[PDB]
Amino acid sequence: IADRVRTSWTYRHSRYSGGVRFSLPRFMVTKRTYLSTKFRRPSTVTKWGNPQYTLPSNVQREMQ
Amino acid sequence: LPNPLVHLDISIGGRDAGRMVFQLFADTHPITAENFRCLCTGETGLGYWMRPRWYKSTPFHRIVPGFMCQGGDIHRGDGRGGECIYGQFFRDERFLYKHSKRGLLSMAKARRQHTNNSQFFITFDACPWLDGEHVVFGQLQSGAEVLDQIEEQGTPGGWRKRPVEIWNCGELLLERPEKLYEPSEQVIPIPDDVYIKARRGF
Amino acid sequence: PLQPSFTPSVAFPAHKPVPLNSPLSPSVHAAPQVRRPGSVVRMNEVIRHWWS
Amino acid sequence: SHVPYKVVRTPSGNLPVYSRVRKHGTEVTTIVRHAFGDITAMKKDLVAICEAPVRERLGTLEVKGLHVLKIKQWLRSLG
Amino acid sequence: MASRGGTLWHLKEVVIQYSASGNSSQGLRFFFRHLLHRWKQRNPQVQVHTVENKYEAPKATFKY
Amino acid sequence: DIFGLPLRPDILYRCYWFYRRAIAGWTERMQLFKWEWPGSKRKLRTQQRSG
Amino acid sequence: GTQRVVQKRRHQMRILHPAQTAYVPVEQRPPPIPHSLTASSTVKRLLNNNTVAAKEAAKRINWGAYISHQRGVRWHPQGAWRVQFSRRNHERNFFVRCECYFRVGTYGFQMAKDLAIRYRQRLEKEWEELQEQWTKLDILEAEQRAKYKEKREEHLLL
Amino acid sequence: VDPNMTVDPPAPKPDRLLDLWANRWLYPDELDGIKRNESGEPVVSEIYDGREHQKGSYQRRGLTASYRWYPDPQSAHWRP
Amino acid sequence: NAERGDADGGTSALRVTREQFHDGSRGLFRPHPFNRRFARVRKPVFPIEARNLRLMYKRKSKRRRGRGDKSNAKGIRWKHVHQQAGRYKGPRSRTFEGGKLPLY
Amino acid sequence: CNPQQTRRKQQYASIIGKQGLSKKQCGIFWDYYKRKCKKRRSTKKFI
RNA sequence: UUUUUUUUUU
RNA sequence: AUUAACAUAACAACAU
RNA sequence: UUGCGUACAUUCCUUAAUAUCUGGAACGAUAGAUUAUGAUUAGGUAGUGGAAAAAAAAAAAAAAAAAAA
RNA sequence: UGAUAUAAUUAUCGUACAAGCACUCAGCUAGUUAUUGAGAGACACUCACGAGCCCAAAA
Repeated sequence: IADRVRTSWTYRHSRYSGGVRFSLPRFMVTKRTYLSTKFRRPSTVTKWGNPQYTLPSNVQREMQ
Repeated sequence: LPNPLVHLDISIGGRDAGRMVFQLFADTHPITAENFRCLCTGETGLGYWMRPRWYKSTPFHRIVPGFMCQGGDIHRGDGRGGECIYGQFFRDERFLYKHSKRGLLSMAKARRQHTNNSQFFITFDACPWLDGEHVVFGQLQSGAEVLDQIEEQGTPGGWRKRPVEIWNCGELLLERPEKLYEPSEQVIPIPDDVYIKARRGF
Repeated sequence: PLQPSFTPSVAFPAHKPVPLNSPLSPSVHAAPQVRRPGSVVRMNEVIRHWWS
Repeated sequence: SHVPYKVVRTPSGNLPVYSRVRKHGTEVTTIVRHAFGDITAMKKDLVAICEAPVRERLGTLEVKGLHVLKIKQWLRSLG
Repeated sequence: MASRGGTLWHLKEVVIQYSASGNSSQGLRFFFRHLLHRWKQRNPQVQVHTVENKYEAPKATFKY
Repeated sequence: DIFGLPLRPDILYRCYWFYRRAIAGWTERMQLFKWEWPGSKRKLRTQQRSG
Repeated sequence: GTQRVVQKRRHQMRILHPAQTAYVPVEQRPPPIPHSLTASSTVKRLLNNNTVAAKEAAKRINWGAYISHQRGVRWHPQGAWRVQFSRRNHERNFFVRCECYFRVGTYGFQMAKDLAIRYRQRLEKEWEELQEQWTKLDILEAEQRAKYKEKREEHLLL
Repeated sequence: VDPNMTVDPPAPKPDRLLDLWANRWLYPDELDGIKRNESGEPVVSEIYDGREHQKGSYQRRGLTASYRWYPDPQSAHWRP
Repeated sequence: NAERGDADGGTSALRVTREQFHDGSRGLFRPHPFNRRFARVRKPVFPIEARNLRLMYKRKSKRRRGRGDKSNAKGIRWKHVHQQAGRYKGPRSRTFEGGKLPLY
Repeated sequence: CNPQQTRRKQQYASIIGKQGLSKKQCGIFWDYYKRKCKKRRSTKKFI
């Protein structure tokens, strides 16, 4: 809760402890099974995730 | 009190060029003025490196015709050096004056913000684009024939044709450029002296 | 908008007090009110003050 | 009255205010009990008066430092 | 996202499974009354469907 | 003074739990010790001539 | 049973007691000094040092300039005026947290103050207006709902 | 690439300052509740013009015409 | 008095009904706090039940020794390495001082 | 204190959230599932 | 039945 | 009827 | 003479602070949506402290919730 | 094909390394407990009442 941990004498009660802040980046990681990419990447995708081709342009056009 | 009047003797290729005289703006730039005057007079002793903080026998590492000429390095004399009386670096000052005159003095800066040192440079022509980036604290009063000769030793690449070094320094014992804005009084709740006193126990 | 099909309903501003005369005033100086099982005062204050 | 809060006296006829000493005589504070009404304003008043911080416990009002006398006399004026 | 000059979207269908009695679905329930209608209008290019399930935790599935 | 008091769940917590714990009584859940089992006391493998 | 004896101190044949003060009624209470001032070092040392030089410097120091007669405007040890305006709205999904700062080195001691004041004043009104619009929006929504229900009943009647 | 290009205009003046600190821009429907004077400008403008308070503030939110950095002499932002 | 609506778009003396709670039929949906179903916060306060009672303060948790290295438990190494293994951790006395005579 | 408990919990969790499960279907969890269903049916009981 | 019970008080 | 360790088989691969 | 290679930016983006003193004794409040130039920060054995989780069992609160059916 | 890299664990001043255990997997297995204790300048949570608090065993 709150923005930060209050260390002031005003806030030293047992009622001020606990809780967790919301975080989008962290929510898609916490409590989620991990999946490896090895032996899973298609031929249509480059190393950096960019689209990849599997046919000459000439052929592509002809069969389009 | 009257402003300081420092002088510099330049030697081009081992030949006595002349003697230039500058006037420092102590009134407006006390700290800045003080720094330069102490370095010129050499009344502070050694430094970090056990070296004397004196401009005597220092080369000019940069001479660009029509733009400016840099110098003041005491450590190496190449450019990658400098040391103020206060230490390594000192905080900047209010940008009051512009760069619209020939012979104006101003401190140098490093990649960082607050990197002011002994390193200064004399402007050869108006430099509007330099406004706000540098602090102006001095003005040439006499000896433009020496600056004219010095300008001849520069190149577009910042090269030097002949050696240029300061022979002798010292202080003489006996119109201003444009302004960026209009200074006005301010409310000073905490006295200045208090800041000093705080650092010693009180 | 000027002439709706019904009388709109809106509560008192939560960022302001309430008249004492109103039955919904949890203030100590509130006027007497004859209530019955099921009567609840403005919870804005009550929830904030769960012990007083 | 001009106060949004009131204080209830003890059966014996005493104000609900006491002291508190903890950590081998190194944390001395005051305790206020039996507080009704608008306590948010009360805390402001207290802090203002005492020139000391105020903590809001679970059914009790603590104030830093010993201000028992001050509190008592303040309360008596209000009635 | 935008593609080909903003004439092509990726997101197609969104299915949301919630419950009408579970406490954990309170947020979803709330959402379904205040922001659902408001959200839908802004994104007419995306189909939204809801599925009621009593004895099952809520979730959401996305189709691209 | 009975029906017009502040709502204090904190107190109720304790009050509620009290009765519940009381109701429990005595539980017979018990586990046996090493010595409570029926067995001997002699060793099984002496240190010499057997790694 | 067991006995719990408390320790006591003796001094000049008198039982030493902690410091205590009486109550002094005041008709009007002046504003306090901002706490933020203490976050610096000049005042911190002043306070931590109990000496005649400190006590003399205190007198000279002008404390009245840092006081602001405006909610939401405060002093910062950074040498600025901080503007605070925090509000939440779950119904409309709107949350605002102003963290505006007015630097002294840019404008001045008084200019910054004034500016900050103005900014907070502005924000107040803005918020007010937004609320007033939300009410009419709600009303409109209600009306549309009612008309849709009537149209639905029409089909059942058909 | 047009050699006859002109310098970009200054920073704009938004009508509402709440959007600067809010988590989302106000919708058109919500913007309808904006009070205006006879001149057509917001009435609120009298209190405060709404000028930039810090260097590189509006640029962070993307209210600027274009993005610029230190290398660009036209730029104005905090530098370490 | 205190019953007008004072709407935007100039001035309008539109009468309104002041109700703390509503069904949304004529305005904004304002459910009562007397229902966990309709609650926005996981941990309500007002609704009284056998399943809602709270301490209003965090409670200390258990800490078992010898449960992972990363755990916030007490020391485990010191107890084993740098310590007397005698089942007493010293003489079976109450006034022991290390050879020297006790205080008394 | 082992991999086995994780498999049992995962299995359990996969069937708990359903209705109309037979005895032959439930398996070892039949008792648990019956208790769950009876517990659930408690809310529908009136005076 | 156990513990506590001001050293101040015009 | 039944998890792992362990045992065998089928399919999948070409900038070689 | 004039040169050049090189280890480490919290410039950019995303997190964290529990032995009374980081602004915060601020703001908000129907129970906190994470501060955009914000200061100090975040290597660690022994020892000490804070916090989040561990699919289960019990409880006589698993239908006042848009649209659709 | 190019570049780069000294299984893990405990003790120890010492990554100590040619020292001690382990082929692999399955099941079991090592800080348990205050009707009797506690805040003691190396760290001590919280509720009620208040110059007053608790009430033991029968019931």
